[PDB]
Amino acid sequence: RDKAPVQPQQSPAAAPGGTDEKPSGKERRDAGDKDKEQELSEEDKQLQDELYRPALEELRRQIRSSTTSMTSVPKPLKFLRPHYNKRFAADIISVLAMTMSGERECLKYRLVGAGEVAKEWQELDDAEKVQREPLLTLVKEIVPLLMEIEQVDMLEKDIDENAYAKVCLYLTSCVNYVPEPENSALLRCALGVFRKFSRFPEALRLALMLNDMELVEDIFTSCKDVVMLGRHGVFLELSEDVEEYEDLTEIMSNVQLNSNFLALARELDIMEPKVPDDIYKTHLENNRFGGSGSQVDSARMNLASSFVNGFVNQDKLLTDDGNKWLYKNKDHGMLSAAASLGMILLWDVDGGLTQIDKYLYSSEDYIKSGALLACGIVNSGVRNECDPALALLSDYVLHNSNTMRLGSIFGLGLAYNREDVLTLLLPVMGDSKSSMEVAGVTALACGMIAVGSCNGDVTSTILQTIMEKSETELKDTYARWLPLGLGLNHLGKGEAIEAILAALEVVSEPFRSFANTLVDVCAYAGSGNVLKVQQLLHICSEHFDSKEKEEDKDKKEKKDKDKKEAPADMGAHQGVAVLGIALIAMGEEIGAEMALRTFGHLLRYGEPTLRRAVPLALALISVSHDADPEVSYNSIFAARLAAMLRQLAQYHAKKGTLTLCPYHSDRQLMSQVAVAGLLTVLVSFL
Amino acid sequence: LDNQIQEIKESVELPLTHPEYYEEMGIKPPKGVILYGPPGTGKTLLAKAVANQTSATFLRVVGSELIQKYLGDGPKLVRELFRVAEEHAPSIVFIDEIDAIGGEREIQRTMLELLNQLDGFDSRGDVKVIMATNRIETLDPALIRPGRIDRKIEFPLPDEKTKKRIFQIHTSRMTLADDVTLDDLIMAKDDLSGADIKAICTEAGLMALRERRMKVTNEDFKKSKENVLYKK
Repeated sequence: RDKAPVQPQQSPAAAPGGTDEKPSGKERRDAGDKDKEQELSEEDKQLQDELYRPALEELRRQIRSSTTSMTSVPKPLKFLRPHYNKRFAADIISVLAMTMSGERECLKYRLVGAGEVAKEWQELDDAEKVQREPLLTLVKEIVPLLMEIEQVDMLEKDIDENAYAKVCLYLTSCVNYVPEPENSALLRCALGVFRKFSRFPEALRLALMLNDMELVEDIFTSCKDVVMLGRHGVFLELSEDVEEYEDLTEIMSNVQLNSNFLALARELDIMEPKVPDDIYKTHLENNRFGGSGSQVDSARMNLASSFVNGFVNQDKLLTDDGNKWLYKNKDHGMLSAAASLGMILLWDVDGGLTQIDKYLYSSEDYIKSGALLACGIVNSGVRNECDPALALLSDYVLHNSNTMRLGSIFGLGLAYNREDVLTLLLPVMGDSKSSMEVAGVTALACGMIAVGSCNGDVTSTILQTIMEKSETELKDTYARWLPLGLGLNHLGKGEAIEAILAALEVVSEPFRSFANTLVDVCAYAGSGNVLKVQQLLHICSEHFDSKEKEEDKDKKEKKDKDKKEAPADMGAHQGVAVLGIALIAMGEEIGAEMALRTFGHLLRYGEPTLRRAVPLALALISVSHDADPEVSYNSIFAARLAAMLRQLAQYHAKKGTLTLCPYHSDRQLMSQVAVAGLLTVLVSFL
Repeated sequence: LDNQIQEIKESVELPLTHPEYYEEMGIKPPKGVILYGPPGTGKTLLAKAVANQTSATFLRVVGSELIQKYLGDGPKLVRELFRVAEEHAPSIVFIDEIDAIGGEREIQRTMLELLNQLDGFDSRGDVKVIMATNRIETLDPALIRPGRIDRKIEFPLPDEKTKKRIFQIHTSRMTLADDVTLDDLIMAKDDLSGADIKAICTEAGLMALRERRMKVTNEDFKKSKENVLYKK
């Protein structure tokens, strides 16, 4: 109707005219008014006027909320104390209380830092629990613990909407955009509401991000309560880190009440199901042993044939193909080929001793040292191969047991906060052999022992290797692989100030600045901290061309989940390695057409280090489309590094730290073949 | 055309899809099929080319306009199709509205270049090439015996039935009134292909756009029929 009878009602100031006109505006408030509430210019004078004044506050917040304001809107509601499934309730509650309480929670959340916004927040929480439209009231009430009582207050009936929707989009957006300190509340209150709920593997991902020791006990008495079993033991062992399976095996070695998680959970059973079923369900032919094992020659593709042997797999013909194949081989190739029998026998624990026993304590030093390396590769829970290698260890100058220290300290690091192996490692770093891989497998081995620690540590282990690292300024490769294990000990942090402690005590001329930028790389595993992304943009132009390599190489670790922004203009640069940096940033992802599109340009290069570097990620990213780029490499070349690396890529084709270390240590392939003796023992390959 | 679409579906969707009865059978016809139809216009040919877009890479090159629009560079773009079809093979090569022959002597040598180069001279076949044109008699016989060895399909002349069915598919996405009958349309037309009924659809929706209405009364359906009925 027209505003002729009802428009001049705001002019009088009589109390009854307000106490009957305002209920009429409540009856007509189902659509607000006939129009966009153009009465503001006439009713704004009524601000100074003061029985039923909360209803005038309701009209005032209704019109001020109706047209425009950012702070004056919720004042009549915080002064009103609201009192007195419908269209009117959806209007003044849903959108008006959604935007109104949203801007009040934002303005008071950023302004002051009371109970009024908590009571209004719980009232809107209940009213939107009545509205039942998720993820929007949730996504609005994330910023205003409050979220704890919000979830435990809301989670009564709906399990898959709040769990799947809220935990999916809020977990992904929480690791993407939300800072870290709220993810801990996500993990603890999600531990509560998922502790009340079934489908335990989501709480096992809460153990993947939490890295807690009580969660695995509650999920083993709860998975024990609900009797698949060996399959969740398998991806249980895949999900768990180094710490919680040893603490898990000590508390479950204490009780566990059934001995079956002591059977499963600590060795032999994430291998026991696979290998017999792998030999059963899979059938690989012999024309790749014969063909791929036939295009090898010149004693380097022979090393690619030790790669054939160790990383070929059903059929084990090339394993038992006569003899003299290791006798024609070289010394570091004798390490790689002696460890190849370790790679072919990741199963058959009883057969491993009776197969490597021939190569043990033989006439050749590399046969016995690579044999103990094989003993470290074949298993990770036997721990009975230590004594014959550990007893021989002491050499103090050059002797074989330092190479048995390579294969046995590295293989025991693959087998492994121990307190006897590092005390044995004290004369190892104190020895300081000229062989790079001594401190290489020392730092990497103690780091793999120390990955996943509780907010890291600054103990005298890595402090001692920092002081003895800076002791001798020789063979900067030590200054390259020692910060590897340093940053591996830095792994597991959530709030460690070890970047500032190292900023104090590891800073020097550019012989420890690579250690500083390595602690910077491993200390920023990844969260929403774009300040280090613009810091990445600023320090990316540094004159030093190695902190560009690793510090810019951190991109694949940081944004590994939101891979839509990972394609960048790194290939368009003109430095020395940047194309290599993006080339590593491809990694082992499923490799959609855009990644192979980047391999179209990255595949064609003239430098042997980049043409050598491209087939590694080219074949890791694809594990009638696999062997075609290989023939493209045959069209590229037809040096030795590119051929060995492209056959090695044929064999490659056919945040877990176990898959993150081996290649971040592999970023130093541009050296002598001695490093290629440690290239073959990468455990990142599944 | 259910058998005609399941024979091209089973014909070209045997490689790289459902592979347990393709590589173990030892057949491998890496030549594709040749499509042609009296209606043409790419409507049924695109309704059969879309049947392979489910799990595959699609590559649509309509006509030889991009070749005959500049100096006679020749079969170099076809060699580029051989290097992208060799270094990247999921893509079925779909060529529609082949009007190259309609200089001519260079079309014979790029026809011999796609014929010779398409057979897989360097590998055990590499790429499936589905060809689609309007008239099959104008093509030279060099693509018949060496190229086609698997199958080519012919489209029958309905006269009434698939004129009604093609009317149903053209008017499936559009809105037809209750009084708009089909017998007077499939009967009043005398040897009209799919392009003409696509043109009466074009005046139906276009003349409906002229009055900014979404509905077309019978009187506005004949008054709309006058649009292309005068334009054709």
